[PDB]
Amino acid sequence: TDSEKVAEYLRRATLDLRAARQRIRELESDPIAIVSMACRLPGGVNTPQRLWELLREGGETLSGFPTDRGWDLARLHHPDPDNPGTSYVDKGGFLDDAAGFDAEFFGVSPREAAAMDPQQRLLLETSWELVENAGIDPHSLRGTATGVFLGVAKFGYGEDGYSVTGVAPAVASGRISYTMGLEGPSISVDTACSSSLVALHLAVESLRKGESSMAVVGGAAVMATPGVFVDFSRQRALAADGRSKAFGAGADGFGFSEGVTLVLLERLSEARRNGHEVLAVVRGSALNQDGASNGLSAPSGPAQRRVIRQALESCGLEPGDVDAVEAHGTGTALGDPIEANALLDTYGRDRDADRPLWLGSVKSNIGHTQAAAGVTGLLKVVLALRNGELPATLHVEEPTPHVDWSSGGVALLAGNQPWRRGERTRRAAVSAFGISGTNAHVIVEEAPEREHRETTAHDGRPVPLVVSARTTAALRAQAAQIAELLERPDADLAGVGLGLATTRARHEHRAAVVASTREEAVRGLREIAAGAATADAVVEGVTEVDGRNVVFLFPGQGSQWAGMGAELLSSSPVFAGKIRACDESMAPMQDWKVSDVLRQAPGAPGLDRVDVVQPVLFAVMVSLAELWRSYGVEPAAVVGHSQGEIAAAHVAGALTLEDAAKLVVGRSRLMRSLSGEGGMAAVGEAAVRERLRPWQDVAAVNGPRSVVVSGEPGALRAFSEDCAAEGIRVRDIDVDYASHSPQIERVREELLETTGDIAPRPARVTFHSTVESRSMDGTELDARYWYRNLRETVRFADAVTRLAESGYDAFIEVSPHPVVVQAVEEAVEEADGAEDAVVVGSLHRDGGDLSAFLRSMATAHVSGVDIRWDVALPGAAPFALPTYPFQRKRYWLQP
Amino acid sequence: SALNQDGASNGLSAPSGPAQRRVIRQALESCGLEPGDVDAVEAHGTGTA
Amino acid sequence: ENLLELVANAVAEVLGHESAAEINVRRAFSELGLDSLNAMALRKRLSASTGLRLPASLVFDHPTVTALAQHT
Repeated sequence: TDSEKVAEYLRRATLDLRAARQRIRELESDPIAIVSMACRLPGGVNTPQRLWELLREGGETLSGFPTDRGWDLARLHHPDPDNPGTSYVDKGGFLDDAAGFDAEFFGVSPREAAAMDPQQRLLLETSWELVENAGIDPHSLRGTATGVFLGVAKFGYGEDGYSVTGVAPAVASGRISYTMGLEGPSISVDTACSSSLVALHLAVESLRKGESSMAVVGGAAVMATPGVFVDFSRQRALAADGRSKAFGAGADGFGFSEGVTLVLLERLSEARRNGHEVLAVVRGSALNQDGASNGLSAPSGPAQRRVIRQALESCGLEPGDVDAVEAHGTGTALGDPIEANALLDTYGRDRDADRPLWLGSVKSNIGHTQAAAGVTGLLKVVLALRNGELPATLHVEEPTPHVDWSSGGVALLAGNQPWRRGERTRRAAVSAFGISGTNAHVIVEEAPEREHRETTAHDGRPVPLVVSARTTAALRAQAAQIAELLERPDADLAGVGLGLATTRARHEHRAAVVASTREEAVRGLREIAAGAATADAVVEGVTEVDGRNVVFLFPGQGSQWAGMGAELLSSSPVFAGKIRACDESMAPMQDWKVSDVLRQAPGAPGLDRVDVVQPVLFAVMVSLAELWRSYGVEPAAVVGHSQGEIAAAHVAGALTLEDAAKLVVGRSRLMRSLSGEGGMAAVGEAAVRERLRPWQDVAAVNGPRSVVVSGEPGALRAFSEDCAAEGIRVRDIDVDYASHSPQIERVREELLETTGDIAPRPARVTFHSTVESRSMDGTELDARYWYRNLRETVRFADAVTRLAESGYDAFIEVSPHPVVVQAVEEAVEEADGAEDAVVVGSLHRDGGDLSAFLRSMATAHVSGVDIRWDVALPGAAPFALPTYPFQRKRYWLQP
Repeated sequence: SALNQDGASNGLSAPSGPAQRRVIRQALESCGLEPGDVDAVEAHGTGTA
Repeated sequence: ENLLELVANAVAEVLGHESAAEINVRRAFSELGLDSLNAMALRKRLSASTGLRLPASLVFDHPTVTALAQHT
């Protein structure tokens, strides 16, 4: 239509214009969410501990020139400021321990670990902690497109072998991406005290260009050699009593010691889509240069005003929308008045009327911290957003009289001010000014509010508690912390094995516990590092292959338990669904219902007639498989025998449910005509073969000593008694029948006419059988095959041994039965295969329930095979997580 | 232009080919030119490996 | 089986370890920490001790220490 295609074109044009403008807006500006943080400040770990706790009051400057390092004392310190090779002021904080490292955890030789700058070791530890404290499993980041944009300076070297010593103190240490396996750009910048800040800027651009998904931004220092403390002492810049005073009556400019800080940034939309946690938003930054000033190292006010206005313009905001500013303190006699005047000129000029611009500085409480200073300021501001309080330390009362402190709306943060949420969305700003002459400004904003959640659990509902990643750490010892890191004052659930970041793939060691009452971890599992346990699975896996091949067994005929459990029928929905489906399929041919017999309801038939025993077991077995497959365990080579051949075929997909059910019932009914006419014998093959010669009457070979031979009527009982006069492990035999024996006869061909109705299909995975010691194939099954199954001998142990050395290997014989009956009992070490045999069981013969199945799965989770534990916990939320222990001294070549 | 990291491959040195493949592809696709217009390539090669 | 201790102490010496016994027998060489010509140093140590040849493919033949039965 002439009047319609034009309208369609107009609509397409309008939609494209809207999309293009939205894309332009996204490209030129885009909020960036901060996901996680990690820090290592001198005296204590990170986040709360070394923060909202210490920042409430302050302190620091513990002095104590370190003694662990070489650092010849009694010579650096001298009262004379003009002494040639000494330095005054012996105060100044320092890290508690800088020579600590784990080495073996990250896979580095101790020789190479010794020749390694402490900055790299601390950076590795802090990066792992940062990734951990984000709800993201570190092992899943492999192969992604995350990059590192950090800033690090070279602080001294070892003045005292085929490699290293030219690569460890190489400044450009992007080996974090090497160990973790990242693919984003790796950059190490250096722009003096502001380096971290400008580093951050670069990351933002990449996050807006689509070349990286997440970014890691931070800085570090170690102050290995005395170094600076001497040199600046010769410049008369550093002053005694090194407590730096910002905007007060002192002038020190104290060069405080080391500190490591890292943060993780991601685009806000991606964070919302994936479902991470957002703490604060970055929405603008600016960088510039002081230009031609009155000296190489001298601040310039006009440059600071220009950069502040540029940042405000880039954010698209107004100067009156910022409530608190963190200043580049660096308490000296000249920088503070200049910074105060610049702030008054740019943020002043009738700010509100009554609202003053609060001003503070972290360095007045923690020290300069060298290159990682600026990012450290962030670590303050964000916490102020998460606690509704401004941590105003500012340990100085009398303000600087040089600057016109009064007659303005910029009030120094003398005490403490409430910072509660509500109207007028909170915003803050940080700034940094380097020695070289580069200035940076950044604006941050509070995160949007989305916190509703729900409450669940508190029922019985047994919950797995797979260990907090017993890992490559020393195969021992570290279990200790995992034993004690799980101390619950008042909480519940806390799914650790869930997608929660703590996963760590349980690198090699692994362990498990299943309960619903209390902790019980301080029990045997705790002392498992030096003792044993009672009812908890302990594994020494080596993750030979992370994903093992899977095979199932399906032989029954002897389980005959007293009711195949009922609590799992009521609790597990998939089991009940499969049971009901099988009952419906078998309903229109026989009157009995498998569910009624299973529940042991009144009127149910006894477990004596075969016509009930044989089908019911079948109806159970397939269902068990449906449970296992429901947990991500996909078999490949089901090899079950006897009456379970048909069950394996159904699992293999070669048969339909109703066809298998009708075959089972017909076979049982036709066999029922024979009773009290046969019986096998349970035991050396050659011995019984040569001994049974005087009798004209073999059934199955379950092993070297578990061969089941075909027998005869009660004369076989006399022969068994004669053998019981000897040893030869004479045992008993089950209900009378003569299967796998020529004594069947009777109907014979009558079976083929009655049982021939099938439409066999190609096997989905594999249908390896025991009658023929080779893999079968689909559409090759006929009534004659099942006739010979009941007539010919069973070759089970030989088939198992053949499969043991087969290509799939994987020793994952599961045997999903209501009984153990695992007569194989390994018997695979003499099969030229590997040694990591699993041969796990299934639902317990007597104590079988949902908890028993969970215990069996945990005992299966040993070695390599993996399951998805999240299925067992429908509806939950991650809680919290600690980190990895056990550093050791390396001393970094003191002599 | 384009940038990437080789990632976990053998030791710290001795880069991996797939990383170079990906960086070449990204550099070509950034401008939007099919890989049939370049007439000469500057190589970064030094001795062994 | 007697040369397992020889292999373990040679590995500890070439890797800078001092215990010569706290090495996971069933573990890959990369996880334990190894580089380029450390393999040839280990080969030289074995040749000095065992006197066998240097196929140079033993590292990739069996990274696990427990599979060091190829001697003699």
